[PDB]
Amino acid sequence: AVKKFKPYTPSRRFMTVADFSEITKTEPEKSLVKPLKKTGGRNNQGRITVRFRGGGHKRLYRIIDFKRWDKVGIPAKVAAIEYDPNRSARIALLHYVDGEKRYIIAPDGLQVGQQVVAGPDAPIQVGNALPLRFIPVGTVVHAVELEPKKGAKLARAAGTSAQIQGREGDYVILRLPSGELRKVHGECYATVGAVGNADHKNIVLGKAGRSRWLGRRPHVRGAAMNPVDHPHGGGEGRAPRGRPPASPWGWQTKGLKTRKRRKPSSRFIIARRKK
Amino acid sequence: PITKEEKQKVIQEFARFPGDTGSTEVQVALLTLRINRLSEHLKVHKKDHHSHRGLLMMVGQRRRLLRYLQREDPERYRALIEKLGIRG
RNA sequence: CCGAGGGUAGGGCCCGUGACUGGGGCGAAGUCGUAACAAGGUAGCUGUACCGGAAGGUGCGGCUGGAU
RNA sequence: UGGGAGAGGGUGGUGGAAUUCCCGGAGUAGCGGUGAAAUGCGCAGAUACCGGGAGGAACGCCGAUGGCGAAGGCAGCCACCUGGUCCACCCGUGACGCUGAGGCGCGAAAGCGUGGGGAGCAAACCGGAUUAGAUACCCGGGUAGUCCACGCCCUAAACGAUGCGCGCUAGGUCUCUGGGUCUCCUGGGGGCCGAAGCUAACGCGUUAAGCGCGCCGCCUGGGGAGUACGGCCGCAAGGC
RNA sequence: AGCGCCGGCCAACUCCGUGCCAGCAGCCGCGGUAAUACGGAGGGCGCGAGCGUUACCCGGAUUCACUGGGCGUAAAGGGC
RNA sequence: GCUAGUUGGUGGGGUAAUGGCCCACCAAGGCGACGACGGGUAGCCGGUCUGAGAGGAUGGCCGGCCACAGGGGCACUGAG
RNA sequence: CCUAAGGUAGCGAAAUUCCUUGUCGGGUAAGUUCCGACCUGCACGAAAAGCGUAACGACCGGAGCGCUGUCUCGGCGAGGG
RNA sequence: CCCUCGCCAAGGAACUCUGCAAGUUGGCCCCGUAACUUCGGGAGAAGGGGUGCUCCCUGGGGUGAUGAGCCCCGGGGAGCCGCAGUGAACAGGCUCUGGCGACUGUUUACCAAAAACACAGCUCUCUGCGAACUCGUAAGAGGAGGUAUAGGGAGCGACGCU
RNA sequence: GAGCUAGCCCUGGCCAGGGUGAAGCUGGGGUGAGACCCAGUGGAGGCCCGAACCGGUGGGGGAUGCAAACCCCUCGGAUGA
Ligand SMILES: [Mg+2]
Ligand SMILES: [Mg+2]
Ligand SMILES: [Mg+2]
Ligand SMILES: [Mg+2]
Ligand SMILES: [Mg+2]
Ligand SMILES: [Mg+2]
Ligand SMILES: [Mg+2]
Ligand SMILES: [Mg+2]
Ligand SMILES: [Mg+2]
Ligand SMILES: [Mg+2]
Ligand SMILES: [Mg+2]
Ligand SMILES: [Mg+2]
Ligand SMILES: [Mg+2]
Ligand SMILES: [Mg+2]
Ligand SMILES: [Mg+2]
Ligand SMILES: [Mg+2]
Ligand SMILES: [Mg+2]
Ligand SMILES: [Mg+2]
Ligand SMILES: [Mg+2]
Ligand SMILES: [Mg+2]
Ligand SMILES: [Mg+2]
Ligand SMILES: [Mg+2]
Ligand SMILES: [Mg+2]
Ligand SMILES: [Mg+2]
Ligand SMILES: [Mg+2]
Ligand SMILES: [Mg+2]
Ligand SMILES: [Mg+2]
Ligand SMILES: [Mg+2]
Ligand SMILES: [Mg+2]
Ligand SMILES: [Mg+2]
Ligand SMILES: [Mg+2]
Ligand SMILES: [Mg+2]
Ligand SMILES: [Mg+2]
Ligand SMILES: [Mg+2]
Ligand SMILES: [Mg+2]
Ligand SMILES: [Mg+2]
Ligand SMILES: [Mg+2]
Ligand SMILES: [Mg+2]
Ligand SMILES: [Mg+2]
Ligand SMILES: [Mg+2]
Ligand SMILES: [Mg+2]
Ligand SMILES: [Mg+2]
Ligand SMILES: [Mg+2]
Ligand SMILES: [Mg+2]
Ligand SMILES: [Mg+2]
Ligand SMILES: [Mg+2]
Ligand SMILES: [Mg+2]
Ligand SMILES: [Mg+2]
Ligand SMILES: [Mg+2]
Ligand SMILES: [Mg+2]
Ligand SMILES: [Mg+2]
Ligand SMILES: [Mg+2]
Ligand SMILES: [Mg+2]
Ligand SMILES: [Mg+2]
Ligand SMILES: [Mg+2]
Ligand SMILES: [Mg+2]
Ligand SMILES: [Mg+2]
Ligand SMILES: [Mg+2]
Ligand SMILES: [Mg+2]
Ligand SMILES: [Mg+2]
Ligand SMILES: [Mg+2]
Ligand SMILES: [Mg+2]
Ligand SMILES: [Mg+2]
Ligand SMILES: [Mg+2]
Ligand SMILES: [Mg+2]
Ligand SMILES: [Mg+2]
Ligand SMILES: [Mg+2]
Ligand SMILES: [Mg+2]
Ligand SMILES: [Mg+2]
Ligand SMILES: [Mg+2]
Ligand SMILES: [Mg+2]
Ligand SMILES: [Mg+2]
Ligand SMILES: [Mg+2]
Ligand SMILES: [Mg+2]
Ligand SMILES: [Mg+2]
Ligand SMILES: [Mg+2]
Ligand SMILES: [Mg+2]
Ligand SMILES: [Mg+2]
Ligand SMILES: [Mg+2]
Ligand SMILES: [Mg+2]
Ligand SMILES: [Mg+2]
Ligand SMILES: [Mg+2]
Ligand SMILES: [Mg+2]
Ligand SMILES: [Mg+2]
Ligand SMILES: [Mg+2]
Ligand SMILES: [Mg+2]
Ligand SMILES: [Mg+2]
Ligand SMILES: [Mg+2]
Ligand SMILES: [Mg+2]
Ligand SMILES: [Mg+2]
Ligand SMILES: [Mg+2]
Ligand SMILES: [Mg+2]
Ligand SMILES: [Mg+2]
Ligand SMILES: [Mg+2]
Ligand SMILES: [Mg+2]
Ligand SMILES: [Mg+2]
Ligand SMILES: [Mg+2]
Ligand SMILES: [Mg+2]
Ligand SMILES: [Mg+2]
Ligand SMILES: [Mg+2]
Ligand SMILES: [Mg+2]
Ligand SMILES: [Mg+2]
Ligand SMILES: [Mg+2]
Ligand SMILES: [Mg+2]
Ligand SMILES: [Mg+2]
Ligand SMILES: [Mg+2]
Ligand SMILES: [Mg+2]
Ligand SMILES: [Mg+2]
Ligand SMILES: [Mg+2]
Ligand SMILES: [Mg+2]
Ligand SMILES: [Mg+2]
Ligand SMILES: [Mg+2]
Ligand SMILES: [Mg+2]
Ligand SMILES: [Mg+2]
Ligand SMILES: [Mg+2]
Ligand SMILES: [Mg+2]
Ligand SMILES: [Mg+2]
Ligand SMILES: [Mg+2]
Ligand SMILES: [Mg+2]
Ligand SMILES: [Mg+2]
Ligand SMILES: [Mg+2]
Ligand SMILES: [Mg+2]
Ligand SMILES: [Mg+2]
Ligand SMILES: [Mg+2]
Ligand SMILES: [Mg+2]
Ligand SMILES: [Mg+2]
Ligand SMILES: [Mg+2]
Ligand SMILES: [Mg+2]
Ligand SMILES: [Mg+2]
Ligand SMILES: [Mg+2]
Ligand SMILES: [Mg+2]
Ligand SMILES: [Mg+2]
Ligand SMILES: [Mg+2]
Ligand SMILES: [Mg+2]
Ligand SMILES: [Mg+2]
Ligand SMILES: [Mg+2]
Ligand SMILES: [Mg+2]
Ligand SMILES: [Mg+2]
Ligand SMILES: [Mg+2]
Ligand SMILES: [Mg+2]
Ligand SMILES: [Mg+2]
Ligand SMILES: [Mg+2]
Ligand SMILES: [Mg+2]
Ligand SMILES: [Mg+2]
Ligand SMILES: [Mg+2]
Ligand SMILES: [Mg+2]
Ligand SMILES: [Mg+2]
Ligand SMILES: [Mg+2]
Ligand SMILES: [Mg+2]
Ligand SMILES: [Mg+2]
Ligand SMILES: [Mg+2]
Ligand SMILES: [Mg+2]
Ligand SMILES: [Mg+2]
Ligand SMILES: [Mg+2]
Ligand SMILES: [Mg+2]
Ligand SMILES: [Mg+2]
Ligand SMILES: [Mg+2]
Ligand SMILES: [Mg+2]
Ligand SMILES: [Mg+2]
Ligand SMILES: [Mg+2]
Ligand SMILES: [Mg+2]
Ligand SMILES: [Mg+2]
Ligand SMILES: [Mg+2]
Ligand SMILES: [Mg+2]
Ligand SMILES: [Mg+2]
Ligand SMILES: [Mg+2]
Ligand SMILES: [Mg+2]
Ligand SMILES: [Mg+2]
Ligand SMILES: [Mg+2]
Ligand SMILES: [Mg+2]
Ligand SMILES: [Mg+2]
Ligand SMILES: [Mg+2]
Ligand SMILES: [Mg+2]
Ligand SMILES: [Mg+2]
Ligand SMILES: [Mg+2]
Ligand SMILES: [Mg+2]
Ligand SMILES: [Mg+2]
Ligand SMILES: [Mg+2]
Ligand SMILES: [Mg+2]
Ligand SMILES: [Mg+2]
Ligand SMILES: [Mg+2]
Ligand SMILES: [Mg+2]
Ligand SMILES: [Mg+2]
Ligand SMILES: [Mg+2]
Ligand SMILES: [Mg+2]
Ligand SMILES: [Mg+2]
Ligand SMILES: [Mg+2]
Ligand SMILES: [Mg+2]
Ligand SMILES: [Mg+2]
Ligand SMILES: [Mg+2]
Ligand SMILES: [Mg+2]
Ligand SMILES: [Mg+2]
Ligand SMILES: [Mg+2]
Ligand SMILES: [Mg+2]
Ligand SMILES: [Mg+2]
Ligand SMILES: [Mg+2]
Ligand SMILES: [Mg+2]
Ligand SMILES: [Mg+2]
Ligand SMILES: [Mg+2]
Ligand SMILES: [Mg+2]
Ligand SMILES: [Mg+2]
Ligand SMILES: [Mg+2]
Ligand SMILES: [Mg+2]
Ligand SMILES: [Mg+2]
Ligand SMILES: [Mg+2]
Ligand SMILES: [Mg+2]
Ligand SMILES: [Mg+2]
Ligand SMILES: [Mg+2]
Ligand SMILES: [Mg+2]
Ligand SMILES: [Mg+2]
Ligand SMILES: [Mg+2]
Ligand SMILES: [Mg+2]
Ligand SMILES: [Mg+2]
Ligand SMILES: [Mg+2]
Ligand SMILES: [Mg+2]
Ligand SMILES: [Mg+2]
Ligand SMILES: [Mg+2]
Ligand SMILES: [Mg+2]
Ligand SMILES: [Mg+2]
Ligand SMILES: [Mg+2]
Ligand SMILES: [Mg+2]
Ligand SMILES: [Mg+2]
Ligand SMILES: [Mg+2]
Ligand SMILES: [Mg+2]
Ligand SMILES: [Mg+2]
Ligand SMILES: [Mg+2]
Ligand SMILES: [Mg+2]
Ligand SMILES: [Mg+2]
Ligand SMILES: [Mg+2]
Ligand SMILES: [Mg+2]
Ligand SMILES: [Mg+2]
Ligand SMILES: [Mg+2]
Ligand SMILES: [Mg+2]
Ligand SMILES: [Mg+2]
Ligand SMILES: [Mg+2]
Ligand SMILES: [Mg+2]
Ligand SMILES: [Mg+2]
Ligand SMILES: [Mg+2]
Ligand SMILES: [Mg+2]
Ligand SMILES: [Mg+2]
Ligand SMILES: [Mg+2]
Ligand SMILES: [Mg+2]
Ligand SMILES: [Mg+2]
Ligand SMILES: [Mg+2]
Ligand SMILES: [Mg+2]
Ligand SMILES: [Mg+2]
Ligand SMILES: [Mg+2]
Ligand SMILES: [Mg+2]
Ligand SMILES: [Mg+2]
Ligand SMILES: [Mg+2]
Ligand SMILES: [Mg+2]
Ligand SMILES: [Mg+2]
Ligand SMILES: [Mg+2]
Ligand SMILES: [Mg+2]
Ligand SMILES: [Mg+2]
Ligand SMILES: [Mg+2]
Ligand SMILES: [Mg+2]
Ligand SMILES: [Mg+2]
Ligand SMILES: [Mg+2]
Ligand SMILES: [Mg+2]
Ligand SMILES: [Mg+2]
Ligand SMILES: [Mg+2]
Ligand SMILES: [Mg+2]
Ligand SMILES: [Mg+2]
Ligand SMILES: [Mg+2]
Ligand SMILES: [Mg+2]
Ligand SMILES: [Mg+2]
Ligand SMILES: [Mg+2]
Ligand SMILES: [Mg+2]
Ligand SMILES: [Mg+2]
Ligand SMILES: [Mg+2]
Ligand SMILES: [Mg+2]
Ligand SMILES: [Mg+2]
Ligand SMILES: [Mg+2]
Ligand SMILES: [Mg+2]
Ligand SMILES: [Mg+2]
Repeated sequence: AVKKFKPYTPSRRFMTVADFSEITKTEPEKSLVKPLKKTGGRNNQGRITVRFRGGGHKRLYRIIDFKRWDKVGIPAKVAAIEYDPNRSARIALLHYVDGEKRYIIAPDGLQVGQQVVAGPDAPIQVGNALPLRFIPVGTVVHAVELEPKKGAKLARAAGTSAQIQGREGDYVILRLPSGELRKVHGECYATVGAVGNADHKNIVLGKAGRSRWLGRRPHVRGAAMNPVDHPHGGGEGRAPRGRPPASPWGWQTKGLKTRKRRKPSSRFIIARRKK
Repeated sequence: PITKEEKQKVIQEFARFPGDTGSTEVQVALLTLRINRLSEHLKVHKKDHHSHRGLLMMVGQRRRLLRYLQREDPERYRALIEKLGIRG
């Protein structure tokens, strides 16, 4: 449930904020944080390589457990659910009966106080992680590894999930958040349930200022530039595109497919995304 | 639903005399019982409009009795709605 | 002090009027088609929506005040 | 108190048939469609056939002149939550009743907002026919929408064109569902035909449109017009 | 001694002129070459120092119905 | 929906006399779907006209009461 | 006749209109500007978005009130030159 | 004659491309405030009244101690003086109505601050992760210790109706 | 050559005073429960007025300058992009 404001400024009229209701603890675990070194979109040569980035709020990185198969059989109690400035999902503090503490991304419906566990023998319940091959066909899942032991790569954003569609030998067939149909190795771990904070996508930033807080600097149109700068630059007065709509670097930007043709994963992708 | 036992307990608690069933206080109390149970139901099932009609009818029914009871004996009225925490 | 009224300012209601514009009623000696009354030649009517020179059409749902 | 029937409502699950699409197989010269056609689809392998998969929507038979609900309306099956209602006992209360301007709630479809979903169907739209023409009817396509959640909209041939309650005034017959002592009787529904009576007639007739009482709503020649203006409501459409 | 009227309502009829023209008209309606309905005439009816017309009020209007009306299909039951 | 002399109180002023009639302070009241407030129209009655009555319409002439005296305010004189 | 198909809703003498100071209406004693209209739109029109829109603007128009050496129309005075 | 400044009879925008410039207004307290509106606003709308000093009476608060003293915030009477009481200095002129841009922001350092750029927001499109894309001969980096509710590119630019 | 300027990164610092008065919370009212209304509390915001500070709107001056961009008056932002 996103929170609205009365129009007591021109911006509060449209601004909405997350309600932060699932959040039970407002300070991160000190042993699980490290500084997030801001880049401003610059690489190691000092060059901008992603435009319009920088100037957002300072953030600490929360170490997230994207393995789980790390501690098979060892149950953990869900100690808290917290805010993570570095991702859209919320995060859940686990207290393992081990005494070890780690974060996972909070699934939809996860309750503080509840217990979760990882392994081939884990119950099929929200927050538990199992290799894909032991998760029942049809169950929706998240934080999916792409290759065994390489860590969760798939369905991590707020509200997302993948669905197990079937099995074929060593592999299982997933419907990814994008609607892409794909084989993923059966030994890949996944966590049952969908990622929480599903209302994330209903947030209305409301004002330019809010984008700046997030480290997103103003984006300037190619049409607003000059020919030195951009294919769309120039023209007296306003100008239509006057050529196929292009990137600053000249490649076409309406439809031109860009995934590499002879890519080895093509053997594993059953059907390209929808919509 | 609401069990035979629970109903008995309410009845005996508001019965004016040993065998008393159907007196005003017993009626109001039985209705007060159903009303509160339905209210809870409707809090979860906001979309059950048809049962809500039932609620209105019960509320209506209790209202008339309490006017009557308060007409007859203000003392038993004040003590009954207090014993049930009803006015508002 | 109050005070007829006068003055400054700002509101409310009503009437007359206005380039132009909307549809309505009547006229009928015209143009276009023929929507309804018969199964009226696509049964009709209907609330809504979208559409068409026009009467009107089609969708969705409803009524019989529908012929066989 | 003890029972009964039921597509009454809400929530969570779950089953099979069929359509479409995708994959594999097999196969060839058409398929589809109509009044007859054409557009369309098809040798870049369609249609028809078999196996696999995905997905949405609706629930065949049962099914009825049937049941339930105040109305709108409600139909695979399971569970939970929940409303109305009928019967028998005649146990308790002791006129606690009827109606009901305002108010409040509900309110088919279409429509709207945010988000999902999208198989089939299908406004708009495109094409083929038909025809004198055919912004239609028919045919081939096709987007909203149709579906889900939440919030709005508040209309209708929202009809029985018949407000609610009570009492009274032949019966015959079919049916649903209770209780008898089970022939049949008696309750409560749903039909049909009819006593008296009503009615302009058509028709109505113990489910009254008969005979009475209570209260509410409403009409006062046709068009102009459910229009204008004002007000109130709505995001808009537009409603009152 | 005059004024209205003489198709029906509504009491009082014929000839000519006109020919959907000129005109009449309260409602229904009259007039297209044999018009009791237009215009004149003769005659008739009704009132008479008045007669007709316009306006308005009540009546006829049980057509706002208390006396004394209605709402299935005529206008009329509120979607519940 | 209306209301700040507004509704009530205390005390004065004023009158022939009651009263917020007027003033000062105190209190927060007064009125409204049995229609306040606002808009429009109107002097009211005995009567008059009509009508079977009920009712409808009307209030000139005569009688009674009210209000006004070019528009508006004001007091003086006086039993008034 | 032609075309791939012939501009829909909305707007329009417009930050777009050549003819042009179009015509009509308003405001003014007088209005090439301004506002409202009309539409034969030289040469609007739907995300180089179309038409609107409360609030906002050291943006650019038009009008009025207040007040003035802006002006009629100029005079005197001060200080720094 | 120039600059900066002060005053001006009567008039009061007749000036001029344009009220340019300069007047007016100006703080606080009180009264009061329209269209329209996204119900926030518009609003300091507009407009108007008060404002110094003296004496008398009085209400609360802070520090004390509950009191004096000190300090703070009031109220009610009666008076005095001047042309004038925010007596000097600092301190909005206002209204009606169009165009454009939703808005706060940003810009041609040094002739353009704007209607231009940006902007929340809308849509198309690419990208299954050793992502796409960018920099680099490469290694390596950014993207991102992110994972389709995410990231890149493009256009449009709140919102309403489309 | 980034001791000017543009962007970003790391770490510090600054923003008088006044105004408006969002959510929430409490109490009251309201209801079957609600929605909601009222009061108090509260102290939000690319909110308002205005110094520092950041600017550079209009005019005037300056124009072999005080100055190779300054001066006066006026004016924008001033808890935020
Ligand atoms: Mg939440
Ligand atoms: Mg809110
Ligand atoms: Mg908001
Ligand atoms: Mg708020
Ligand atoms: Mg705003
Ligand atoms: Mg929040
Ligand atoms: Mg949360
Ligand atoms: Mg912290
Ligand atoms: Mg550390
Ligand atoms: Mg350490
Ligand atoms: Mg890090
Ligand atoms: Mg980093
Ligand atoms: Mg380095
Ligand atoms: Mg380097
Ligand atoms: Mg270098
Ligand atoms: Mg980039
Ligand atoms: Mg960057
Ligand atoms: Mg988070
Ligand atoms: Mg969020
Ligand atoms: Mg958003
Ligand atoms: Mg941030
Ligand atoms: Mg962005
Ligand atoms: Mg941009
Ligand atoms: Mg440019
Ligand atoms: Mg360059
Ligand atoms: Mg070059
Ligand atoms: Mg180029
Ligand atoms: Mg170009
Ligand atoms: Mg160009
Ligand atoms: Mg350009
Ligand atoms: Mg151009
Ligand atoms: Mg340009
Ligand atoms: Mg340009
Ligand atoms: Mg531009
Ligand atoms: Mg273009
Ligand atoms: Mg071009
Ligand atoms: Mg081109
Ligand atoms: Mg490339
Ligand atoms: Mg792979
Ligand atoms: Mg009951
Ligand atoms: Mg009561
Ligand atoms: Mg006066
Ligand atoms: Mg006066
Ligand atoms: Mg005078
Ligand atoms: Mg006309
Ligand atoms: Mg038809
Ligand atoms: Mg026909
Ligand atoms: Mg037909
Ligand atoms: Mg229709
Ligand atoms: Mg049309
Ligand atoms: Mg045409
Ligand atoms: Mg059509
Ligand atoms: Mg139909
Ligand atoms: Mg129906
Ligand atoms: Mg029982
Ligand atoms: Mg095949
Ligand atoms: Mg098959
Ligand atoms: Mg059947
Ligand atoms: Mg039936
Ligand atoms: Mg029934
Ligand atoms: Mg008994
Ligand atoms: Mg007894
Ligand atoms: Mg009602
Ligand atoms: Mg509805
Ligand atoms: Mg619907
Ligand atoms: Mg719909
Ligand atoms: Mg829509
Ligand atoms: Mg929808
Ligand atoms: Mg929309
Ligand atoms: Mg949708
Ligand atoms: Mg589809
Ligand atoms: Mg066609
Ligand atoms: Mg044809
Ligand atoms: Mg033709
Ligand atoms: Mg066709
Ligand atoms: Mg079709
Ligand atoms: Mg089809
Ligand atoms: Mg559409
Ligand atoms: Mg839509
Ligand atoms: Mg639409
Ligand atoms: Mg709904
Ligand atoms: Mg209604
Ligand atoms: Mg029916
Ligand atoms: Mg019925
Ligand atoms: Mg009806
Ligand atoms: Mg009724
Ligand atoms: Mg039986
Ligand atoms: Mg039986
Ligand atoms: Mg029966
Ligand atoms: Mg019968
Ligand atoms: Mg008979
Ligand atoms: Mg009768
Ligand atoms: Mg009988
Ligand atoms: Mg019978
Ligand atoms: Mg019945
Ligand atoms: Mg009848
Ligand atoms: Mg009429
Ligand atoms: Mg209407
Ligand atoms: Mg209508
Ligand atoms: Mg209106
Ligand atoms: Mg109606
Ligand atoms: Mg006569
Ligand atoms: Mg004759
Ligand atoms: Mg007679
Ligand atoms: Mg006769
Ligand atoms: Mg003649
Ligand atoms: Mg005559
Ligand atoms: Mg003849
Ligand atoms: Mg003759
Ligand atoms: Mg005659
Ligand atoms: Mg004659
Ligand atoms: Mg005589
Ligand atoms: Mg009469
Ligand atoms: Mg009468
Ligand atoms: Mg009667
Ligand atoms: Mg009648
Ligand atoms: Mg009746
Ligand atoms: Mg009718
Ligand atoms: Mg009915
Ligand atoms: Mg007294
Ligand atoms: Mg006297
Ligand atoms: Mg008084
Ligand atoms: Mg007083
Ligand atoms: Mg007082
Ligand atoms: Mg009345
Ligand atoms: Mg008058
Ligand atoms: Mg008068
Ligand atoms: Mg009579
Ligand atoms: Mg009179
Ligand atoms: Mg008279
Ligand atoms: Mg008299
Ligand atoms: Mg007078
Ligand atoms: Mg006088
Ligand atoms: Mg006179
Ligand atoms: Mg006089
Ligand atoms: Mg054109
Ligand atoms: Mg078109
Ligand atoms: Mg024009
Ligand atoms: Mg002109
Ligand atoms: Mg224009
Ligand atoms: Mg042009
Ligand atoms: Mg030219
Ligand atoms: Mg021109
Ligand atoms: Mg010109
Ligand atoms: Mg001119
Ligand atoms: Mg003139
Ligand atoms: Mg003129
Ligand atoms: Mg002119
Ligand atoms: Mg001009
Ligand atoms: Mg100009
Ligand atoms: Mg104009
Ligand atoms: Mg022209
Ligand atoms: Mg253009
Ligand atoms: Mg462009
Ligand atoms: Mg443009
Ligand atoms: Mg375009
Ligand atoms: Mg634009
Ligand atoms: Mg415009
Ligand atoms: Mg505007
Ligand atoms: Mg601005
Ligand atoms: Mg500006
Ligand atoms: Mg002036
Ligand atoms: Mg001078
Ligand atoms: Mg001099
Ligand atoms: Mg001097
Ligand atoms: Mg001098
Ligand atoms: Mg000197
Ligand atoms: Mg000198
Ligand atoms: Mg000086
Ligand atoms: Mg002077
Ligand atoms: Mg003077
Ligand atoms: Mg002047
Ligand atoms: Mg003057
Ligand atoms: Mg001049
Ligand atoms: Mg001149
Ligand atoms: Mg000017
Ligand atoms: Mg100026
Ligand atoms: Mg001044
Ligand atoms: Mg000042
Ligand atoms: Mg000034
Ligand atoms: Mg105004
Ligand atoms: Mg304005
Ligand atoms: Mg407002
Ligand atoms: Mg605002
Ligand atoms: Mg002021
Ligand atoms: Mg204003
Ligand atoms: Mg003042
Ligand atoms: Mg004084
Ligand atoms: Mg002083
Ligand atoms: Mg003094
Ligand atoms: Mg101290
Ligand atoms: Mg003290
Ligand atoms: Mg004074
Ligand atoms: Mg002052
Ligand atoms: Mg002075
Ligand atoms: Mg000074
Ligand atoms: Mg001075
Ligand atoms: Mg100021
Ligand atoms: Mg000025
Ligand atoms: Mg204005
Ligand atoms: Mg302006
Ligand atoms: Mg305009
Ligand atoms: Mg203009
Ligand atoms: Mg604009
Ligand atoms: Mg701007
Ligand atoms: Mg701009
Ligand atoms: Mg806008
Ligand atoms: Mg914008
Ligand atoms: Mg716009
Ligand atoms: Mg802006
Ligand atoms: Mg700012
Ligand atoms: Mg600005
Ligand atoms: Mg700006
Ligand atoms: Mg330059
Ligand atoms: Mg510059
Ligand atoms: Mg330079
Ligand atoms: Mg330069
Ligand atoms: Mg330069
Ligand atoms: Mg300059
Ligand atoms: Mg500039
Ligand atoms: Mg500016
Ligand atoms: Mg400049
Ligand atoms: Mg722009
Ligand atoms: Mg720019
Ligand atoms: Mg821009
Ligand atoms: Mg948009
Ligand atoms: Mg969206
Ligand atoms: Mg690469
Ligand atoms: Mg490169
Ligand atoms: Mg390279
Ligand atoms: Mg690397
Ligand atoms: Mg990397
Ligand atoms: Mg990286
Ligand atoms: Mg990294
Ligand atoms: Mg990422
Ligand atoms: Mg822009
Ligand atoms: Mg643009
Ligand atoms: Mg609007
Ligand atoms: Mg630097
Ligand atoms: Mg620097
Ligand atoms: Mg720091
Ligand atoms: Mg700092
Ligand atoms: Mg300092
Ligand atoms: Mg500051
Ligand atoms: Mg401040
Ligand atoms: Mg401060
Ligand atoms: Mg402050
Ligand atoms: Mg406050
Ligand atoms: Mg709080
Ligand atoms: Mg509050
Ligand atoms: Mg504040
Ligand atoms: Mg405060
Ligand atoms: Mg600010
Ligand atoms: Mg501020
Ligand atoms: Mg400010
Ligand atoms: Mg700076
Ligand atoms: Mg500086
Ligand atoms: Mg500077
Ligand atoms: Mg600058
Ligand atoms: Mg300057
Ligand atoms: Mg100036
Ligand atoms: Mg300057
Ligand atoms: Mg000067
Ligand atoms: Mg200069
Ligand atoms: Mg100069
Ligand atoms: Mg220079
Ligand atoms: Mg300076
Ligand atoms: Mg200066
Ligand atoms: Mg200033
Ligand atoms: Mg300043
Ligand atoms: Mg300012
Ligand atoms: Mg500002
Ligand atoms: Mg400021
Ligand atoms: Mg400040
Ligand atoms: Mg700011
Ligand atoms: Mg900051």
